[PDB]
Amino acid sequence: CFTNVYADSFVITGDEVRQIAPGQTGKIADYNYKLPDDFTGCVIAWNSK
Amino acid sequence: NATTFASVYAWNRKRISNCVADYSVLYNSTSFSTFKCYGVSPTKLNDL
Ligand SMILES: *[C@@H]1O[C@H](CO)[C@@H](O)[C@H](O)[C@H]1NC(C)=O
Ligand SMILES: *[C@@H]1O[C@H](CO)[C@@H](O)[C@H](O)[C@H]1NC(C)=O
Repeated sequence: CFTNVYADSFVITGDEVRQIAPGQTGKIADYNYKLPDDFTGCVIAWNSK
Repeated sequence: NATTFASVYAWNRKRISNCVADYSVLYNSTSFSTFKCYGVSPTKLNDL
């Protein structure tokens, strides 16, 4: 059971989904989203063509 | 960004001497499906 939860929904291309990990670099992880170091959560992604 | 690359069996090593390594230039130029670093972290490549 969790005391607080957040969502953080967006849309990127399929080659950039790897950049939504904590210690990643790239166009998205540098200028767009930037997950933290001590994340404590799950990352969910799915094709939506 | 070259016309032809080498074959996997003739893989053509080349060296990169004095220059500044700024991977930012390729952000809209190319999209990388794999980028995995060993012995170094990708967030420290700017400070090395
Ligand atoms: C970058 O990519 C976009 C999308 O294709 C393009 O419109 C633009 O001309 C490219 N170059 C620069 C400098 O933004
Ligand atoms: C990459 O190669 C193409 C060849 O079609 C060229 O037009 C372009 O200027 C080169 N550089 C970049 C950053 O796309």
